[PDB]
Amino acid sequence: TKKQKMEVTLRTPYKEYLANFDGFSRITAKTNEASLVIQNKTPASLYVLPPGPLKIRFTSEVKNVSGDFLHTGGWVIVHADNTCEINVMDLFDRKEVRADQFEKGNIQDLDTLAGKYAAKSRKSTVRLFTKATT
Amino acid sequence: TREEEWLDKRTKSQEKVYFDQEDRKAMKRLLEKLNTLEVENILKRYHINYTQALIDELVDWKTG
Amino acid sequence: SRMLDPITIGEEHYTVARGVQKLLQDYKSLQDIIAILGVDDLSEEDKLVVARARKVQKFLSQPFFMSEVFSGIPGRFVNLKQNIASFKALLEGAGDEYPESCFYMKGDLEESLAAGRADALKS
Amino acid sequence: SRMLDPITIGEEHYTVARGVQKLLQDYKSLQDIIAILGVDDLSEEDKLVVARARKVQKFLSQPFFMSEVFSGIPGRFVNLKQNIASFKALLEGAGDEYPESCFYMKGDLEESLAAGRADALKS
Amino acid sequence: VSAYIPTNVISITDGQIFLETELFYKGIRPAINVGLSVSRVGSAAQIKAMKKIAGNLKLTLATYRELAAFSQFGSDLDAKTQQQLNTGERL
Amino acid sequence: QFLAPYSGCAIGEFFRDNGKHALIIYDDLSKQAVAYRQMSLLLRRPPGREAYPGDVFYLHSRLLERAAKMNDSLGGGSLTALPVIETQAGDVSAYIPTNVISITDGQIFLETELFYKGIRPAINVGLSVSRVGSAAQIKAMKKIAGNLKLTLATYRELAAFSQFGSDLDAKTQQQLNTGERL
Amino acid sequence: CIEFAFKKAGIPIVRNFLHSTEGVIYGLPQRVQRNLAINYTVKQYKEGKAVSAKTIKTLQEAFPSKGD
Amino acid sequence: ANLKQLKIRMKAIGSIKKITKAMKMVAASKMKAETSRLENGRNFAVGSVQKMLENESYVQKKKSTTAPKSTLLVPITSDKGLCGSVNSSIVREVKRLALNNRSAFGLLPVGEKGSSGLSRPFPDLLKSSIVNIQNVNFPTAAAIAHQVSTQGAGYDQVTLIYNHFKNAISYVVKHQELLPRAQFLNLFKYVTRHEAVEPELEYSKNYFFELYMASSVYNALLNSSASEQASRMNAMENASKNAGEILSKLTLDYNKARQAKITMELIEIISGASI
Ligand SMILES: Nc1ncnc2c1ncn2[C@@H]1O[C@H](COP(=O)(O)OP(=O)(O)O)[C@@H](O)[C@H]1O
Repeated sequence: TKKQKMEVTLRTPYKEYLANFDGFSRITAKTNEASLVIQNKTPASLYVLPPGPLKIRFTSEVKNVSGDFLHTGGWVIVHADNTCEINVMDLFDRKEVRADQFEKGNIQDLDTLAGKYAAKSRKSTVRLFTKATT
Repeated sequence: TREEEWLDKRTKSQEKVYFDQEDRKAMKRLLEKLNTLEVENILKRYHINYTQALIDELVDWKTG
Repeated sequence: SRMLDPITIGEEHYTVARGVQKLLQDYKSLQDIIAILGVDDLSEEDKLVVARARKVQKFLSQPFFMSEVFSGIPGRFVNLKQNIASFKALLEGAGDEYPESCFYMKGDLEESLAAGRADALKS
Repeated sequence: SRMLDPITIGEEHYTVARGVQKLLQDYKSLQDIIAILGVDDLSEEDKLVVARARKVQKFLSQPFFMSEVFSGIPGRFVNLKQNIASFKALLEGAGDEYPESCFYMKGDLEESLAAGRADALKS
Repeated sequence: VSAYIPTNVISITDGQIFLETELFYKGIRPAINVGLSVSRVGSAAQIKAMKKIAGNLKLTLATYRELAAFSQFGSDLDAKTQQQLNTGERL
Repeated sequence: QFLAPYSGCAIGEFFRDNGKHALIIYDDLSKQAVAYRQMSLLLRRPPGREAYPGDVFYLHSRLLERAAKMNDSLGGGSLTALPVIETQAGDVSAYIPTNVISITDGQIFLETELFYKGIRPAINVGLSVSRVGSAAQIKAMKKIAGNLKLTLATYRELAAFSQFGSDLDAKTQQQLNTGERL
Repeated sequence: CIEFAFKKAGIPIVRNFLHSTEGVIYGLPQRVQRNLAINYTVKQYKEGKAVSAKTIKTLQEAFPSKGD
Repeated sequence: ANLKQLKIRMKAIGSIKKITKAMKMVAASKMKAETSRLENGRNFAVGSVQKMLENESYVQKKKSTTAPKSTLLVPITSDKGLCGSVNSSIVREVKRLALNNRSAFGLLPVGEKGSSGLSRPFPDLLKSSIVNIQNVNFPTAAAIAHQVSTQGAGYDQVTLIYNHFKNAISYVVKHQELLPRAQFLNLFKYVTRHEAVEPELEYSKNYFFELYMASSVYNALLNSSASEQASRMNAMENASKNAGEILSKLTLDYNKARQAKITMELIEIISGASI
């Protein structure tokens, strides 16, 4: 019928970071069209986040997490009971970005209709990550 | 009641299967590495595929 | 052999001798685990041990003149120099590339390599 | 038994006899590994031999009239024609679906099916 | 065969034919164990048409006895091994 | 062949009685018992286990028991014995081996498999034991010897998993590696 | 573009993230690099008909597409 | 009784027990790693799509409720042999469910033992399988989920058979039921409570389908992989146990034969010495 203030769940296939958390105050991410902001009482909605940055504010500092991450891609669902879950392929902190190590053998692509979008996305993420470091 | 023979056969059997495949790869690798008569020419002119056996008979037919 | 002493015979001869003995001894212990798990489940280090061990074991076979009637291959004589040099090369991995089939009933390592190349052009 | 030969007795009796001997003989060659580890890891074809071997082994037992006091069950007299027909259908895979317990101390193959079928009905 | 009398007789005769009880009941009749049987005369007695075919026969049967174990292992079988396994079964 | 051990033993007692230290080595001691057994059978004496005489045990006792450490009163001399025995199938359950082992203090068991593996000397520390132990060693060896024995003892127990080095967890493969160094 | 990559081409979302990270796999820590790995085998199942090894995982190997 | 033969057979059992005991150690070591990976990846996005779909009231009103006549079975088994009875259990259950009614299941197996064991009983039914998995990870599980998606179009339902790792020593077979792609899209279009405008519905419906399918596949592999190491360790323990019992029994017969040997030889010497 209804749920308390809010609960957020950030999970990754290889590790679970927040099974359920209530201290966070706001979430902001970048979708294909534009950047969105999910917080308490956010209505029901689905989202699909490309490999962009994910920033989340914490009222109380959480150990081992910085609050600023760059995900490789994930799904987001805001259930009817005022609950949002973030599931990404993988997660890491900006401090471990190790920039300038890109294009190390995977530059070659195939000239096809699918390879076109493949290169298109790869270039889009490179320009994104470079900006995310700033 | 002979378990020692069971292990012995299992050893020879599996080892043979494993190295038998390796023998194939070994031949292909060494062959590729090594890669890099009157009757022979006359037949090539007619662009006819000739086997080694046929070449032998023709040579024998002339000498015989 | 009582003559198997590094002082009596050349140190190189003694070294190659023990190298083969240790290789075969190690391969024998692997037979137990290979029976249940197989050669695939072994490590890269053990695989090379079993590989060279089999080639050396089969290479020990030598056809002699008295065995022609049974096998049908003419006998062959191997010198001491060619003998030590042949096994010494196998211990270093000179023949690890070629199949283990050619290292069977051969006199010298060169004869095995020539037979290996002949089988290639044949197929 | 010297009487066991294709020419003296009917050829069918000879085939059924070797069928059971070959079945149990193959199963006997695997009892060693079956003891160390179960039959789950055993191959499918070999599992079928083991499974059917248990059925035949249990069916061999039958109660005797003189031993009726020991076991407490009435003896059974199996005719030759029923004997051959009983094992012939069992080797073909007639009563393989029923549990091996229904063949324990039975006179004829049809008797075991009645017990095996009843065991399937109650459950 | 490690007993006193059998050991002596084996050393006196040239060849010996070992009979196995297992092979007999598995349908292999004559139950002959080719792995142990041997003859000093060898091919010296066989006819020309026999020596040629006899030589290859021994090698084929030798391999089949080795692959017998892998049959239980199963879970895979190479194209050639299936042929050698079947070919030996025919012999 | 039966008198030679006693003959040499008497020569060692000379040094022992005079206070000097001597070392006597009986090579192929087992052959002595065979020589004595031969004389027993040819004399038609009642044969015992493995055709050996009833006093085959006593034969070796009176011999080895003469090698001892005399006190300072007689001179302080000593006589060390090192009899050799050849086991047919490496089974110490035979008649003569059990006798010589029961008479001697300890036995250094040599394995043929270890020799093939390249462990020269092929000494099997598992069966090899010394009754005197650290009492004989010098004060410097006692300490390092104690720790060394324990390390090898644990390695032999873990040796059953030597082939599985990387598969096993940490803190165990290291012990395996350490034993290999020893 | 994640939307048109699927509409005008049969590129699933997962394959897109793979191609996305493909150019930055080296930039990411080794922890993530070991995660981005696909290696298995597909057999068309007769006794020995076919044995396919799926290791590319970016082209029409693991996630086929219309463009390929 | 020919002590030389008995002592050789005792040596063989000793080695088997040794190697059998060692495999148990590796079985426990790998089980720890799998459980560590399972505990970290478990319940990852599982039931998420199922939950929101249930929250969609309008979807339930327009939900197409029918019984799927043709379904696809994808059993999950281990590829390495001598792993325990987990593989036998899965192949046994699918055999029952399949032998009952034929031509109503595709039976796309997973795992060498699963496919090989079901090849002979069900020929011409299973056409392809997946084996020789180097490692378990979501990208791979998606590739498998994608393959099943391509093969699921022909069948009205899809279900996965795998071992559930409930305890280190208790593994119970568990099977999930997943609807195909065609049924999912027609059901997903009804979604109206949870807005999807950042990516349009035409794209979101196909994307979240992968998440719905890969999530189940990825979770199943972990449960089965953990059960493999668990059942393997237990199997080696029972095997090493039985190996020791038999080895001890032969030791008694060896000693008994040893006494008879000394007795036989000793009487021969006495018989010759008597005359
Ligand atoms: N070099 C050989 N290669 C293959 N088979 C052999 C070879 N030598 C002997 N055989 C076989 O060994 C058997 C002879 O054994 P033999 O030398 O007489 O032993 P023994 O010394 O006890 O009499 C023959 O049947 C022969 O076919």
